[PDB]
Amino acid sequence: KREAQVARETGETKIEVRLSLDGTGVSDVKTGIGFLDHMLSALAKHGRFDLYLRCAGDLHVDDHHTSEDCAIVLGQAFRQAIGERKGIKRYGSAYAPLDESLARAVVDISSRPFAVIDLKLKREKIGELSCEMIPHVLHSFATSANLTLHVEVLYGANDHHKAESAFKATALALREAVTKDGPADAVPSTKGVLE
Amino acid sequence: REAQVARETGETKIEVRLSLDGTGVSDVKTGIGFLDHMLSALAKHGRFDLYLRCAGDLHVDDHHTSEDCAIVLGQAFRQAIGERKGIKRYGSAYAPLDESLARAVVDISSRPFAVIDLKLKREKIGELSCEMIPHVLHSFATSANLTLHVEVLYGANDHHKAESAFKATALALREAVTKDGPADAVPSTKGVLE
Amino acid sequence: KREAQVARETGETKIEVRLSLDGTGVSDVKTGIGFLDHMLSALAKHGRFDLYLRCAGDLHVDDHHTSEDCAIVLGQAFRQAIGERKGIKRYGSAYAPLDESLARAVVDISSRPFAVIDLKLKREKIGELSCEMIPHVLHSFATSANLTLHVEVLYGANDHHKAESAFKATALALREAVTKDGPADAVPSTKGVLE
Amino acid sequence: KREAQVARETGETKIEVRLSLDGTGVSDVKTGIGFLDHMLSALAKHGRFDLYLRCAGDLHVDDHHTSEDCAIVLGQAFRQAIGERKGIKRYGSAYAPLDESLARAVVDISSRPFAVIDLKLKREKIGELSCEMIPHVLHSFATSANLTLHVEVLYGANDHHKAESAFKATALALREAVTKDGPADAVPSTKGVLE
Amino acid sequence: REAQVARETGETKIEVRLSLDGTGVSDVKTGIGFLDHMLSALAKHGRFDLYLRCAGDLHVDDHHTSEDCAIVLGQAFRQAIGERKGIKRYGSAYAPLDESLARAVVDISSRPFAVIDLKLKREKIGELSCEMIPHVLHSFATSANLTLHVEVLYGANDHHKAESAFKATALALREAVTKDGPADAVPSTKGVLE
Amino acid sequence: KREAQVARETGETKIEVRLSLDGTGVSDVKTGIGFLDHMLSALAKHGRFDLYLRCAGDLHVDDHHTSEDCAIVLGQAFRQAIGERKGIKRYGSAYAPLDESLARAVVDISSRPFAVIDLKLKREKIGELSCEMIPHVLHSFATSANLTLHVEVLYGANDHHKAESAFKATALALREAVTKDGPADAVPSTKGVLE
Ligand SMILES: O=P(O)(O)C[C@H](O)Cn1cncn1
Ligand SMILES: O=P(O)(O)C[C@H](O)Cn1cncn1
Ligand SMILES: O=P(O)(O)C[C@H](O)Cn1cncn1
Ligand SMILES: O=P(O)(O)C[C@H](O)Cn1cncn1
Ligand SMILES: O=P(O)(O)C[C@H](O)Cn1cncn1
Ligand SMILES: O=P(O)(O)C[C@H](O)Cn1cncn1
Ligand SMILES: [Mg+2]
Ligand SMILES: [Mn+2]
Ligand SMILES: [Mn+2]
Ligand SMILES: [Mn+2]
Ligand SMILES: [Mn+2]
Ligand SMILES: [Mn+2]
Ligand SMILES: [Mn+2]
Ligand SMILES: [Mn+2]
Ligand SMILES: [Mn+2]
Ligand SMILES: [Mn+2]
Ligand SMILES: [Mn+2]
Ligand SMILES: [Mn+2]
Ligand SMILES: [Mn+2]
Repeated sequence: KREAQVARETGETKIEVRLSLDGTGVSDVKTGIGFLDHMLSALAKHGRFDLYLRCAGDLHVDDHHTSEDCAIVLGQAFRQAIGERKGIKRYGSAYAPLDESLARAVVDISSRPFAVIDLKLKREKIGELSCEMIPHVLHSFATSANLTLHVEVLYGANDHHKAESAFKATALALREAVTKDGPADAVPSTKGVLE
Repeated sequence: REAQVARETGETKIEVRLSLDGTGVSDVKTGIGFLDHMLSALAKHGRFDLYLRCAGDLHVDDHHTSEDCAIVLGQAFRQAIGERKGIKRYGSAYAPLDESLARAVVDISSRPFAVIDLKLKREKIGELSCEMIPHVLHSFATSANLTLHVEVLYGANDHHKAESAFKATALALREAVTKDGPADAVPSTKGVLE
Repeated sequence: KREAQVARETGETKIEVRLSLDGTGVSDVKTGIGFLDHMLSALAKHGRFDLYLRCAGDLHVDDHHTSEDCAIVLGQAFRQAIGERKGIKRYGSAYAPLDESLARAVVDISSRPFAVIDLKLKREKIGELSCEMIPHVLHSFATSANLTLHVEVLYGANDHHKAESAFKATALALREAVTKDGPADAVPSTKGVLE
Repeated sequence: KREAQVARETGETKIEVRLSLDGTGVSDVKTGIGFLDHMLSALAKHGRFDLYLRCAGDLHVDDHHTSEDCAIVLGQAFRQAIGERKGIKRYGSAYAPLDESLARAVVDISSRPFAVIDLKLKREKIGELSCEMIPHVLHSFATSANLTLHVEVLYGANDHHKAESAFKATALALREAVTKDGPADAVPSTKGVLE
Repeated sequence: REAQVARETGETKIEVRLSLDGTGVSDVKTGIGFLDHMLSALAKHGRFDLYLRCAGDLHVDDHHTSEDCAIVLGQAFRQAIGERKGIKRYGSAYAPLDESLARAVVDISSRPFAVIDLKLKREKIGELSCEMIPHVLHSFATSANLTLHVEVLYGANDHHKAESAFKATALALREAVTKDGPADAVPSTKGVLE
Repeated sequence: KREAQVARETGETKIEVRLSLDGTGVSDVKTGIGFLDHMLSALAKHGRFDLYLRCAGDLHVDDHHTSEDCAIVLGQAFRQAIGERKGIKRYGSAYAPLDESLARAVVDISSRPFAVIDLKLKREKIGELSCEMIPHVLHSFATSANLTLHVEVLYGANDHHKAESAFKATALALREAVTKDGPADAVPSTKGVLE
């Protein structure tokens, strides 16, 4: 019932996403970048979202337009799947480790696009995904989802652990934030409106 | 789980009605608009129902009003919980507002204590002095007879910092007073929460 | 009910534990060290675990082999009680204070033994339990339980408050992580296996 | 005969290892990552182990799951091959240089999984093996082998020399630790048990 | 290669029997359990057989007991070696215990000397004062008439540090006293090891 | 028998060396510099080498050409005495103290000439051997022996003790490295060649 399909095409990328918020965690993601597929796969699995994604992008240039545009379209789908912002918890937070790494994510379904991202990534790339694109993906996702997202890797020593723990924490926090809670028609805001 | 408290001194005359198992509605008139907004947010995100009126000595400053509102609110919270059994006891939450992020942690401990760190930079937000904001939280915690930790981890806008703090506090309080497990269990290894 | 009984003996210690994860918080714990007893009693109480433990140890040497071996056996019991790692939340986190002290624990039922522990204890002992054994207990528990455990005392000033807040937080995080959630046969991992 | 065959399958990797502790140094290792194959070949050669390894892994993501899971299975095979922990030296240590680099490894067949690893690598990758995975390999090996491993690169200027000197030292130290020494049934522990 | 030594003062009364070519068995009763554990580890990992009893002045503190036990143990070790010929002379080893790592280096030199650095942080381990731990190793080396270097390179648990140090010492002593090469050869360019 | 003789003459020095690797520690060394004789005598004794050496050198200039050329000739002799690099341990390491001084030596019979030497000598001369010539002797030995040598004085306070502990440690490491071990035809390298 809470789902969305979004298609988007530019000169750089051509993307389709299908998203169900009330899923079982199944993913079929092919961005053209394996490590990004793994991160979005983790996001779906731990968020209990169902996610289908295809991207034909300009990887001959670099991984940037693909990664950013996948995040944009994912964010748009999440926004649409949420629907009217009523009857939900609105706020979610979670910690997820991976071995020595620990990450925290905090989500506010605010209708104010904003993100604060600090992943402490040390390397240049994880597989074929540039580390600089990893915060960019979370920022672009948050702004297109029209929500407020804070993600911090508190510490760690392995960048795959850092990134993955961040996606896992993000997934758990998003899941909590969009959970139905209390009266179905209550807007969870003192101003009575979440656009 | 509702309580009504009335309290009058030479500085302030206050009435509060608080229900723990509400829908978030509030009617809060402290005399200070920003404080009203903070307690409205507390009620909204705690799913508490809160009525509050204060006739206070604002011609002096905002201090006695804000503190006493916190004192009476805390007394009402303590009373509304009633016997400290069958509840989660511990709650914690994060709430942002844009660039600011706050955490609140609550222990329904019967030991009044607060650790508050809001990183507010300004002198006032509207007519509420920034120094009164941690004082409100501390006074609330002590009169509620509980342990409260509130940290603004970072931010750049004092309205965002303060409001994120009240939202996080609301969420943690809601969790801590949630009924969970056997109704008669005291959630303490010492068997007593006074 | 998810329960386990474990008996272990070496030349240093002879220990028996019985643990139920789906308990009411009852404990009957006698390790030979009162403060360790109190910490394990707080663990069971706030975890809603039921815990029986006896240790006949070598306290004439010091508190080390007793404390460590109690953690090993408790960890083994926890691992065995969880049984097949399916149908559970897998991730838990919690904060617990005690007056001026605040602790955070994060749990990942990962089948990867790992612990990151930072308790900020200033004393040599609390009662008859050496402070250096308190992180060792958490690390040994985590590794024998085959899970990932992160425990941090953020701040405080009383070592009994710090240690107890740590065990309380740990309890609450373990309780969340082992809570049944979603389809009973789902393995909460993108790799489909948690051994 | 001190030998083992171990197989392991997840959604990320499918691996088989065959190992003899009392070998001549022969290796047939194909992880999918040439530099890792070279390190493991070195380990077998200088440890006088015989090692066969095959991994079908998710290298399209990155080198992490392959490398980690190869180390996990290798460690498990080591644990099994040692068998009952009696009649062996238990402790091993060795230094190995490669030109300007010098490494030390220390092994304790302890039945307590722990590793302390400090390789001082400066690069992002050596061949297709990410440098961050090299400590992760040694740590995962040690924990799966249920032993205590300390490896330090003391100094050096070339990461291939640093990593290779570390595997060489590890090989020599492991060879020493599992060498039969003294009465066949003596347990090398004051507590009389090494599980 | 066995020796028996008995020593009595107004502080302590000690008997030791030590065999170098043992299986690692021990019966050590110093009156201090953690010291017993360390000397048991020493015997076990050195493949020495060690008997020790001490009736000491533990009402004062652990010092005279611990020191005199090390003194007598060292004297026994010196005597058990006998004429310093046909041995390796030099020994070294590392031993960890979990996060801690120690190194010991032995030279059967007939020059009493020790360099000890265990990085212990606590005041006591059980009833053995941490400051007595290096003193034990030093007093052992001087009475054994040898050169001993023991370093805890790093660690975080003092029982692990001390225990790793005794294990490494044991392994190094075992190597140093191992028979190797012609039985009459003195392992010194000066042709004498007194 | 693993023995060699080398005779070498330049306008600066005239040297004859005879070396046996499988000796009893006997030496007869006359370099012209007593302290250097004492160091090479210690090396022979603790390596269980037999060594004869005579140098007629330009001591009226300084100790340099003598000390370096003795090291060169000795290294050449060591290389010839080893012969085919097969059937040996290849790697050796050792610590030797002398009173307050402690030194570590590590040897790799690598066929790659390289030395890393750090003796921490404070004086100008020990007897008639200039302190700067002591690391020069070790480096020139290693490079002429065609092997990798690392020697460190970890600490100390007496330069005779530091130097002598260094030569003792070197001797012990060299003895271990050239010890016969395993099949006599095996080449102890993954590349199958030690030239
Ligand atoms: O978070 P909201 O939109 O529910 C209500 C806030 O009062 C709005 N706000 C935005 N900046 C400061 N306050
Ligand atoms: O948190 P409680 O009151 O349930 C039990 C604690 O053991 C009491 N305590 C308070 N300071 C130290 N311990
Ligand atoms: O957390 P898991 O085992 O469910 C899946 C991870 O992808 C495995 N992993 C372990 N290190 C890096 N990734
Ligand atoms: O190393 P072991 O297990 O042979 C004997 C040790 O006494 C056990 N131990 C583990 N931590 C402190 N001691
Ligand atoms: O180690 P030794 O006694 O075999 C021979 C040394 O040369 C003696 N010495 C002691 N200080 C300096 N040299
Ligand atoms: O140490 P070797 O020559 O047995 C084999 C090495 O792989 C060769 N090498 C030299 N530099 C890097 N590797
Ligand atoms: Mg010749
Ligand atoms: Mn961009
Ligand atoms: Mn992964
Ligand atoms: Mn006041
Ligand atoms: Mn506002
Ligand atoms: Mn221990
Ligand atoms: Mn307590
Ligand atoms: Mn990993
Ligand atoms: Mn190489
Ligand atoms: Mn003394
Ligand atoms: Mn011990
Ligand atoms: Mn020169
Ligand atoms: Mn000398």
